Amino acid sequence: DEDVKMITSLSKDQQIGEKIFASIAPSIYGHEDIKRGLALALFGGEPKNPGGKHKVRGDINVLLCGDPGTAKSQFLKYIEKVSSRAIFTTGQGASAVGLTAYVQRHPVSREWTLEAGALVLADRGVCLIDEFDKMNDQDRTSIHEAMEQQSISISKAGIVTSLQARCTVIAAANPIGGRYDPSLTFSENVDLTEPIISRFDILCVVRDTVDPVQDEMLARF
Amino acid sequence: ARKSQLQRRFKEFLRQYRFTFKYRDELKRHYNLGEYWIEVEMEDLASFDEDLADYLYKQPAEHLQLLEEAAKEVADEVTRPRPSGEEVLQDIQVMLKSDASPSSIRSLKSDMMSHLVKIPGIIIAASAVRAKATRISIQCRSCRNTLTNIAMRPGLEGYALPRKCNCPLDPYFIMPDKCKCVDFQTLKLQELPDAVPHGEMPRHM
Ligand SMILES: Nc1ncnc2c1ncn2[C@@H]1O[C@H](COP(=O)(O)OP(=O)(O)OP(=O)(O)O)[C@@H](O)[C@H]1O
Ligand SMILES: [Mg+2]
Ligand SMILES: [Zn+2]
Repeated sequence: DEDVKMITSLSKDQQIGEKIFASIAPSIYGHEDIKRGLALALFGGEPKNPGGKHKVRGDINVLLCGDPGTAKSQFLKYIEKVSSRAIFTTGQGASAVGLTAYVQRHPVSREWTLEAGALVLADRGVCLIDEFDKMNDQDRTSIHEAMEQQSISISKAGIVTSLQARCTVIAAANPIGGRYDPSLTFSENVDLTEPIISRFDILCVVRDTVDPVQDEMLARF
Repeated sequence: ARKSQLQRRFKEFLRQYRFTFKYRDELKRHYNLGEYWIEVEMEDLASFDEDLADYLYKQPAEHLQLLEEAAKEVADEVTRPRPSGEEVLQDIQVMLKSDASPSSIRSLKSDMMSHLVKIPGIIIAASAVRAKATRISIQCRSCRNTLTNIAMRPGLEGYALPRKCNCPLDPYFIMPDKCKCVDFQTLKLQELPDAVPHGEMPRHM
């Protein structure tokens, strides 16, 4: 009860937005724009559907592309910690939670189960993807259909189902050559395809230019 | 004794509920078309008489049989001038329906044993339809005596053949050509993905 009053009092502050922006990722130095974009993604928007014909989503997907050593994974870990319903996965492989639905007997419970992908488990939540450029064909197709149609269709072992996958996707990636080239466009610097990139609302580019003062401050931290 | 009175009450409810006789006409039409099954909305039963509706919630096994017998008697009384050849009165299955909100599958515990429950879920496996006996007959090895029309209990419950002949012990065998069978099937249900707790495995039934 008093929490609502405290929140309303905090909203009356003139610098509440700046405080919220600075609050995200206390242990990460710099990258104010990244934190602001992540705050905007976390707060989200509002979906619309005039009648039952035109559906417009309200989720803000975020993609970060950066050189090695720029602490891309720390942001994902912090977002996973903060978010109430967050599912973390990596495209390299051997992930705890898969990205494709399948029907199998569970190794532990020894029961016949239908295990959905991380996209379905993150319904009305957040899905974080690390190593976005190492994925295979199945993961790419599943992500494409989950981002365009916002649903997953399964036809396996006599089971035909359609499941909702309303989630916000935050992905991390590295350039093709290991270092971003300003002379080339963003599409040419990433192994991803144009339709996949077009889905993301916010694209962030991180570089590793040698600034002595910034490097000194980072080393001190 | 009193169960006969309850069956009579169910008969009166079926014959009297209405400003048109819904269940009477529905049963007549279903019997005429050959579909020996009806669906009963428990709100109508509660409106007609709250006692039987309350009773059905706690002891479904016996009251369901009483209701089935009452429905069979009602169907027999409605269809007096049945065509020649169709003298046999066939049994009728009774289904239940209600508008009450469902309960989560995770709430199933010991206290809900042998009670009536409503559960949402998703089906993941369906076995083939097979046959289960309802009335069976047995024959003895030595004297060839016969016991006929033995009633079988519903559900996943077996039967034990008698060991004493009224001759060697355990002389009875089942005759396959003199039995009545019905269709049964087994299904697998899984917890809805929209209701599973975060970071926890789903449960099945
Ligand atoms: N701004 C920063 N503030 C604090 N530590 C930082 C910062 N930038 C990088 N680091 C440190 O750099 C190290 C590199 O590991 P980290 O997992 O963060 O890398 P990464 O950017 O995800 O790299 P990769 O491209 O290999 O996946 C970490 O220990 C992290 O603490
Ligand atoms: Mg990393
Ligand atoms: Zn005998």
